[PDB]
Amino acid sequence: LDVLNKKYSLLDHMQAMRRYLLLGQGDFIRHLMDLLKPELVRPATTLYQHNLTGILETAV
Amino acid sequence: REIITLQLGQCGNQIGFEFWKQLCAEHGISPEGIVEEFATDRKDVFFYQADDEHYIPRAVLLDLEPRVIHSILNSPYAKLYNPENIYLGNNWASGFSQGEKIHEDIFDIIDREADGSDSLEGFVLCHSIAGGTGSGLGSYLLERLNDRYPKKLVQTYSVFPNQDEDVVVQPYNSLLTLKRLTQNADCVVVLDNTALNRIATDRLHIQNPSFSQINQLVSTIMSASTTTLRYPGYMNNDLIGLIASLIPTPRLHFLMTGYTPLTTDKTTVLDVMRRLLQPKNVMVSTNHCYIAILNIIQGEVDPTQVHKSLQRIRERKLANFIPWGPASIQVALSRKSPYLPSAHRVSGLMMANHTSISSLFERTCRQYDKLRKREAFLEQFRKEDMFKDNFDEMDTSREIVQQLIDEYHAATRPDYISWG
Amino acid sequence: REIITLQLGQCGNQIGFEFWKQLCAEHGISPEGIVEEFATDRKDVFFYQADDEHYIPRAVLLDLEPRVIHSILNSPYAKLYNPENIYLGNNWASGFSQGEKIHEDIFDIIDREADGSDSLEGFVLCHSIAGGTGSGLGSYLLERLNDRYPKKLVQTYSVFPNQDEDVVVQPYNSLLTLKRLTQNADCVVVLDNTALNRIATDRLHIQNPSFSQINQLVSTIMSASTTTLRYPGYMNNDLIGLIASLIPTPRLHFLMTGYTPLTTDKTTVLDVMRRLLQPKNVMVSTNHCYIAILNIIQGEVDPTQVHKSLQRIRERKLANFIPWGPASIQVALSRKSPYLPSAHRVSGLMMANHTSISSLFERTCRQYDKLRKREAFLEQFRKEDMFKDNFDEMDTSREIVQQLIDEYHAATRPDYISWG
Repeated sequence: LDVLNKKYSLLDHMQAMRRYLLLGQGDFIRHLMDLLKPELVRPATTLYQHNLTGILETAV
Repeated sequence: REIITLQLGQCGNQIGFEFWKQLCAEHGISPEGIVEEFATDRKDVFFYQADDEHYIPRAVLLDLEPRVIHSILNSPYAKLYNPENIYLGNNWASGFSQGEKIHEDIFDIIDREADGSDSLEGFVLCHSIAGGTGSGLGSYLLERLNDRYPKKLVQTYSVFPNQDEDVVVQPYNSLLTLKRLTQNADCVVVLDNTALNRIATDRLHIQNPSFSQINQLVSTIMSASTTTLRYPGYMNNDLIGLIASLIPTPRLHFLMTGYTPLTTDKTTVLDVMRRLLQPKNVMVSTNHCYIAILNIIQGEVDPTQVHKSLQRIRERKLANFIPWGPASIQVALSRKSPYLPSAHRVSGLMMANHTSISSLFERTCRQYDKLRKREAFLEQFRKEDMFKDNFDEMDTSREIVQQLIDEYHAATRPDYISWG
Repeated sequence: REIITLQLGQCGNQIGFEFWKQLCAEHGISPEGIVEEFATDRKDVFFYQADDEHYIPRAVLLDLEPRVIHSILNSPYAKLYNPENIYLGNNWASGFSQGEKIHEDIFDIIDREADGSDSLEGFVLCHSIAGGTGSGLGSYLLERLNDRYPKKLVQTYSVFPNQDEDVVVQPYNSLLTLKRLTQNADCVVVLDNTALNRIATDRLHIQNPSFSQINQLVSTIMSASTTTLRYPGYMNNDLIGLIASLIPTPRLHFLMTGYTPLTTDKTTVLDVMRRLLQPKNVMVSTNHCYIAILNIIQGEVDPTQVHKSLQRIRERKLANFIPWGPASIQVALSRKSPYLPSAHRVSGLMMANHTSISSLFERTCRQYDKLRKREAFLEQFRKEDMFKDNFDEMDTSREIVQQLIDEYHAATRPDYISWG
């Protein structure tokens, strides 16, 4: 358990698994949804991931 | 988003200085602007991020004929802010006319600060109602701000002048200011002078130096009102999401505030909820009934106890309000700030819409009408004269505040499908 | 390839002297012509490789009635160049007529230098628009150079005369010069006198000695514009490959320049990109929109950060230009020079085509038309008289610059399939 939580930092994974993935932080999320308003309200048949990643970087 | 503060009036500039000093102490900020040595938390709303991480307060000080600004000038905290945002009669119409002729350069300063900010959310106002110079000019600026920016929010912190008398013309001035506040503001935070004075004489044994203490009180209240934004959680980390619950209708936008410790320098949340529902913890003065109540808690909280507390206080029915509809209490949680010693770390705030302030307004409506009827108290001021030779703007504001009191009393009834 | 420089006009000879002094200091060159003791880098464009490795500057100084050339003469840097390339009224037509009669020997000097050079790429011009003697003769030489060499490039560095007034006949002279610059030049680097003057009064506290500082500014800009050729990388190590991207159409060939440090005597590239897009770092003054933007960076750069910076600045949309087509920003990288102490080693340059200079031209078009309409400002100069008894060349240049402004405003529109 000692080597797993220091050399690979197992606990940081849980701490970032709530804050981000389970939407546990929300300073991030409200600005994220704000930037993703005009893009996601537009129909997603013409949506490709490269437009998401670049605005995601600014938001994070 | 990003909020700019405006401060005007002598007491307003006092509480603005105290508020900025309180946030500099609260966050990891030196009074030079430098980040502290031991500084996670957000300072990206009221503090510009400058070149040496200098959290320069996003504040615009408006004044005319400065006296207390000189005392601001010789201070170690005169290097935290003032990137030159400081710009140099006690009648409403006097301050209105003076603000009229210099509207352009101060609006240019506002646009300069808007350009300096990347985003914008709101202009929060430090105001003193019937403060002399603050009256009239503050109404003028409020009208200008609502005109130029129809996409932004306006919050007003102000005290209501009541000291049980003094000035025979101030109810006229406060009535005109209230007319402007009703129409040209989006949400109003109301404060009472005699109530805070009585609490200051209560918990302490002072009679004169009330200003120095009331600055602390309003600073604590305002910082508490912003803590969940300043210390990021995830419930209502925007102003607009918080304000949306508090305003049930655009005619009732006045908010009653409290503070759970009257002095905080290990009770549970159940006790202080019962304390907060007692009116001695409430700092703003048929049945008067709340429409909607919100509370914000910051301290050492167990998350199961808040649920069972809500159960028990709900069953005890200590919420002496009868609405006309489905509106209920709302809970919120915030973080206790570091670097500040706090005994009994549990501290709460309340934001509630209560009809009782109508009676206070009615007191002024009685007074002004009385002085209107005898007509020996308008005193024939000249600014009032060429601004309005017939003085029908006072009648207009009387009409509006009458409609406001009627809207209040229609809201008191168990149907609001009928209006007043 | 190999580029020869021509310098004429008092300010042009000033900045040529400063430029050559700056490159002698920049490279491992003594002011005698000798290579320094500690001298990898290319000096094979502007410096002839002489007998003792003497990097003799490939420069031709053109002057008439010399005054500042005497001050050039008594200098330790009068032994770096002058292998006898120096050859000894303030009207356009005066300088035109004087250059007309001695066109042959100066063209013989040009052919001599062309024979002395093994290869050839371009003649870069140091010019002062409406500098008196420089005006007219510079246009004449520009026409001659375009005539004799249809296979070479012409670059023009010049300042545009605006000091908010002075000379009542200079808009006529600058208009004729601009007509010649539009037709007889391949690419023009434009500079503004009042803008550089304002920046000099800004970052420093000078009011008179602006020349001595502006020499440094233009020298730094021009050397920065040539650094990737002088310090060999592999992107656009030819002039023509660099110029090809910058010119979107042969009618728009005026280039806006900046400089990222207003003073450089450890920020990242992301910050200074945001700085460079702010117009206070831009040194040349409906919506005005760029057509094509390029930037050149020289400093301590991490190669991953430039990619993510381009991502973030692209997403932030700080590029307030709307094109009519597909044209976008272009990045470039250069080497920081040795032997020069630089704090905040990151330094950048921008080359962008922007429509806003049309308005500046329009200012002159307004002025000249005004002085044409009143007709008390032509002053009846005799050189202007026998050169053109009817003064229809001014009408011709007015026609051309009107077409130019219309081409500008057609380029502002989101289609350039329509012309102006």
